[PDB]
Formats: sequence, C-alpha cells, structure tokens
Amino acid sequence: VPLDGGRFATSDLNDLYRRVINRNNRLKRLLDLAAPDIIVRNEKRMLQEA
Amino acid sequence: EFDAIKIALASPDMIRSWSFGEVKKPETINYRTFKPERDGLFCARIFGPVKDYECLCGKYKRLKHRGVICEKCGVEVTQTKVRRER
Amino acid sequence: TTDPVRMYMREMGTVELLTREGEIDIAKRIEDGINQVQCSVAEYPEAITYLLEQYDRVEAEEARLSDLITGFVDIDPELAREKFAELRAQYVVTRDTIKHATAQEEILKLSEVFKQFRLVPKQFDYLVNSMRVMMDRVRTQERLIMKLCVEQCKMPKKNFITLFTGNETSDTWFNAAIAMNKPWSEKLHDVSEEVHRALQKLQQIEEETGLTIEQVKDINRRMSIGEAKARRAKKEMVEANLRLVISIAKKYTNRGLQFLDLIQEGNIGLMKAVDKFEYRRGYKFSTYATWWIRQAITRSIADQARTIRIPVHMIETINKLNRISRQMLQEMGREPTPEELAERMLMPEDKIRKVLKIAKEPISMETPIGDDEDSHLGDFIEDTTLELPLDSATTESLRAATHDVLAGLTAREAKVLRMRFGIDMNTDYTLEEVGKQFDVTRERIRQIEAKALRKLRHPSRSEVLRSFLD
Amino acid sequence: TPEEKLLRAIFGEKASDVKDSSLRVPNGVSGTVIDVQVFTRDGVEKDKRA
Ligand SMILES: CCC[C@@H](C)[C@H]1CC[C@H]2[C@@H]3[C@H](O)C[C@@H]4C[C@H](O)CC[C@]4(C)[C@H]3C[C@H](O)[C@]12C
Ligand SMILES: CCC[C@@H](C)[C@H]1CC[C@H]2[C@@H]3[C@H](O)C[C@@H]4C[C@H](O)CC[C@]4(C)[C@H]3C[C@H](O)[C@]12C
Ligand SMILES: [Zn+2]
Repeated sequence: VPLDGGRFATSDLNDLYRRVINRNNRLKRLLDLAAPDIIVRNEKRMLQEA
Repeated sequence: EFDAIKIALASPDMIRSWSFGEVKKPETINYRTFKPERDGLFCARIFGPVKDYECLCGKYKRLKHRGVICEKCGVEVTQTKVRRER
Repeated sequence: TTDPVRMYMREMGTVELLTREGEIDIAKRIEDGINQVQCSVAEYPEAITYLLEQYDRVEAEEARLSDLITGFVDIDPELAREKFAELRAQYVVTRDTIKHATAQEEILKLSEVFKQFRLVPKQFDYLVNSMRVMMDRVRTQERLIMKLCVEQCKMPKKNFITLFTGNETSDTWFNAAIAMNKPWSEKLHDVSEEVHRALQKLQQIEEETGLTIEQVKDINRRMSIGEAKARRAKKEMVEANLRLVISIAKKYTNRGLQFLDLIQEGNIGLMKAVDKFEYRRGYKFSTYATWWIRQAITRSIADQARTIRIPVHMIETINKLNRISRQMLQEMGREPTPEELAERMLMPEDKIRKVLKIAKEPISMETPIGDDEDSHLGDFIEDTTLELPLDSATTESLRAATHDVLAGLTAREAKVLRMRFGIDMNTDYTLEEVGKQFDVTRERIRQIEAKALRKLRHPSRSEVLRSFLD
Repeated sequence: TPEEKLLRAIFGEKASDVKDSSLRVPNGVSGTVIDVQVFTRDGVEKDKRA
C-alpha cells in the first residue's frame, strides 16, 4: 500500500516470496551453464532454506 | 452452502488447478508509474484488474465489456475484488 | 551444523590453491580441448554451406560484414572478401568433383583452408547445436529400430553387430535377414513397416551427410572427449577462484542481499572469466577474474536488492549523488541542500529533486508501532476503495426516484430516455440505434429526447430529483 | 453511473475536477485560534498570508 509522503508499506510475505523466485530463477539459469556440481548443490540448499 | 470442511494434502495438479498463472519475475510494481509488472508478484494478467471494470492499458473502461480479456494487455475487465481471491 | 554457509565453507576448503604453473597448465588443457572440438567440427561439410549462405545473405545487406565473422586467423574488408571468394571457389571445385578417391583430398584441402577462418561464439554454438540435433535424430532413429527389433523379437546383439555394422545404409541387413530362418526374423514381419520407414529416413539423412556414419560416430566421440576435457579443466580452475570469490563477496556483505546470494552471483562471474581468460596476455588470473566477479556482484545488487526495482542507471545516479553529498557534508559543514547539490553535480536541479524523491525501502507492516496490546503498523491502514453505506443507500434511492419519474411520463418517451442512457439496461445506445427500434429517421429521436428533458425540467414534476442533485 | 447522467442532463450541472480535502476542526471541539504558522518549500510562491 502507498502511505502519505510517497512512502510504501509492505508485508513480509512479499519479501520472502521474492527470495524464492530469485533463487529459483538462478537455479534454472545455473543448470543451463552445466556449472560444477558444488555450485548447483549450494544453490539447491539455499533454495530449500528460502 | 456447506455442511463440512475437509482437509488434505495438495497434489501438484491441484495446486496448478487453483492458480491463474505462473509468477516468473520477482518484480512487484513500477517505480515511476506504480503499475503492476508483467509477471511479478503483483500482476494484473494473473491476479485480476486493479480498478473496477477497466483494463490496465485503459482501452476498455465500462461494464459494457464485462468479462472480456483485453487483446493488448490480457487483463480481464472485472471487479477489482477478484484480486483478493486469485 | 545448520548454517548453509558453514557447509559451503567446509565443502570449499578441501581444495588447494593453484600456483602459477598450475593455472598455466589448466589453461593449456582448456585450449587443447577446444582445439580438439574445433578440428572435430571442421570435418563437417554441411556447416561450410550454411556459412556461405549467411555470407551471401549479408552480401545482400541483411547484416554487417564484421558481425557475421569474428575475423580470421591472420582486418580489412577486401582481404575477407578475397578469402571468401577463394573459399567459394575451393568449395565448388571440390563439390563438382565427387567422381571418390580424388574427392577426399579436395575435401581435405577445403577443410584446411577453412580452418584459417574464425567464427563468432554464438554462430559456432548454433552450428554445433545443429550438428548435435542431427546426431540426436539419427541416434533416436537407431534406438527405435533397436527397440523394435530386439525387445519385440529378442534379436541377438551379435546378429545386429554383424549385419547393421559394415554398410549401415542399404536395407539388406534387415530385409535379407528376414529370411534367416530364426524366430526373431519371422517376428520382424509385423514390425517391418516401422523398420522400413526408419531405414528410409536413415538413408535420406546419410545421403544428406555424404560420409560414412562410422566416421560420424568417431567425430562425435572425439568431440565428446574434447568437451569433457574442457569442462573438467574449467571445473578444476573454478575452485581456487571460489576461494577468491568469497573475499570479494565479503567486501559487499551488508547491502540488502544475503551473504550466500552474493557468493553465488560471484561464482557465476568467476565462471564467466575462466571461459574468457587467456595465458597469451600473461596476466595473472586473479587480476582478470576480480573485475568480472565485482561486476557480477554489483549488477546483482542493482537487480535483486530492492523490492520496487530501480534501473541500473538510476542506481548509479543515486550512488554518485550520495558520494557527492558525503563529500559536501565533510567539507562545507552542515549539509548540502538540493540547490547546492545540483551545483556541485551537473543537473537541472529538478532531476535532483526526483532522485531525492525516489522512495526508500518500504516500511514493514509488522513494525511494532503499537507499544500496547502488541499493535503493529498494519492495524492502522484503512481501505479506501470501499463505498460508504450511506452512498449505497443514496444510489438506491436515486434509482427509485428516476424509475418513478420515468414512469410518470408516457411510454415512447420513457423508453427513448431509458435507452438513451444505460438506465436499467447494461448496454448503451445512441440516436442511430434508437431510431432503428422506433422506426425513426434520427430526428423525430433527438427532438423526443429534448422534449422529455424539457418536461422533466418542469417544477413540481421533478423536485426529489433536484434534491438528489448537490 | 447510468442515472447520474440523467440528472446532470436534466439540470445541466457540471463536474468539479477538484476535491474538498481541507482541514476542519475535529467534531466536538470548540476553541479559538491563537496562532497560525506557515512553512513553505524553498521554491514556492509564498502567498500573502506567509
Ligand atoms: C518508533 C516507535 C514505533 C513507531 C512509532 C515508529 C517506528 C517507524 C515509524 C515509521 C517510520 O519510521 C517512517 C514512516 C514514514 C514517515 O517517515 C513517518 C511515518 C512512518 C510510518 C513512521 C510512523 C511511526 O512513527 C513508526 C511506525
Ligand atoms: C500510537 C498512535 C500513533 C499515531 C499517533 C500515529 C503515529 C504514525 C501514524 C501512522 C503513520 O503515519 C503511517 C500511516 C500514514 C497514512 O496516512 C495512514 C495512517 C498511518 C497508519 C498513520 C495513523 C496514526 O496517525 C499513526 C499510527
Ligand atoms: Zn489492455
């Protein structure tokens, strides 16, 4: 929602959701570079945490 | 209207049945125009229109077009309260 | 432990840092692998034709000369044009001389001269992908044939090795084998149509290639060896540079993006450097890597950090404004004002106002404002899209009043007014359509509408309606 | 709405194009004004009262 003075107020869920999408996207990207499995495993752990 | 409430696990197919579209980008709204983005968390094409009976572009703006999907936007022209249940 | 960062540190710390010679040998392995793959692909006469087609299409001014090709292994359009003409001449003289023993040397010379050229990474990737797609289609055909002739008929693999291998082109190894007096041969009859069509497609593809399919398999295997070697060399290079990347990531820790996200973005940047690094320039690897790593981390912060995404150029403008404001605060004294900041910068000073007006991060709706009954900021924000119940009651009352007033008037004028607006009907119409249903010539409808408006204008005919008016 | 149009056409009343967002004394309070002070931005006209 927009507050007075050109400043917004948001829910925490938005934040959390964004995290997921970001990491998820990165994973889909990383698998297209055939990256070394260490990096993909780290990204999957981060996605699970998100 | 009902007589019981049933709870259970949700299949991937059921979760896809609920949804009205896939959220692809992590964006929310524009920083200049303050309008929802194309596939962000706040998106008109997925979660419905942002004003009562009018597309996002502004082409259709009356209930004489109720229920039509805009050709240029994809935003259905309906009540904005539908953005609270999709 | 439970921290993902702890586990990443553990799994990363086990590999030792490469020395100068180590890095050099890894780089030379990469170069050797890519050279192997390049030579392997050079033996495909089906890509030179596509390159010629692209060159001709560009000669039709469909694109730039330079963009099509990243130069040659030698700078001016005249020399490139001469080399293209020579390539075309060699190609035509080799193709028109298939008639077998002598054509092989001509093809070898064509490949040798072609190897002097260099291709853009994107076009080379496209050619490799097309060749891989063709190989995949051929292999899928072969696997379908094997499945149809083995699982359905239990055909021994020895017979397939003896028959299919050697010719691979004609249909003899199947049609003639049908008469081997074996149960699999007799069972093949039901699946003979599918096998025949698959063999027809195989013959067509083999004719397209114009080379022995065994040579194709050998080329694919050598290319696979080169690809595996290149990927293993890259993987070996990556780890020491991972330990490098963690420090760059440290230097950006608290910027709204989590530590591990920064590390992962840095890891994509190290991978980008590796593939684009060279030992010829003789520049220690860390120097080349660090720039790409930092660039990737900065763009990641520009994209992911904010909830309301701000473009990169605007982010740069904001950061420059902050730097100049810091300098002016330290030097001038109290604080720079937008006018003073605009002067120190170079902008119309109305852009500076907008940049200062770009909203900071949104306030969380759970911020504990309440300080009583654990009330939060979200409990104080109202819903402004709702209609007050008095407004709805007034809307209904106005609807009733208008219904009554129109009922007061006669029928034809009542419906003319009703249809002229959307009263009680979803759709709206204008004079033209209204004339259609009342069999009128668009005049006597405007006159009727004016008459009805005049009549409703009359006092003591419409007073509650005037009351509804503010 | 399709009815406010009819009323406007009958009485020819026009639209506003500006709201009435003004400061007014909260209900139930009755005092006297003892002081008014105006703060204008550095680029504003400074009307007569200021
Ligand atoms: C400090 C005790 C809790 C609570 C009273 C504090 C904590 C943070 C404060 C908000 C933000 O700071 C700034 C916001 C935007 C404007 O700047 C002024 C309004 C704004 C919503 C503030 C209202 C209130 O003051 C808050 C909620
Ligand atoms: C404990 C009582 C605190 C109360 C005096 C003050 C302190 C900060 C004020 C809120 C903030 O301005 C943010 C919002 C601004 C918008 O206009 C909508 C109202 C909004 C929630 C404000 C209502 C109220 O005015 C608040 C809670
Ligand atoms: Zn539209």
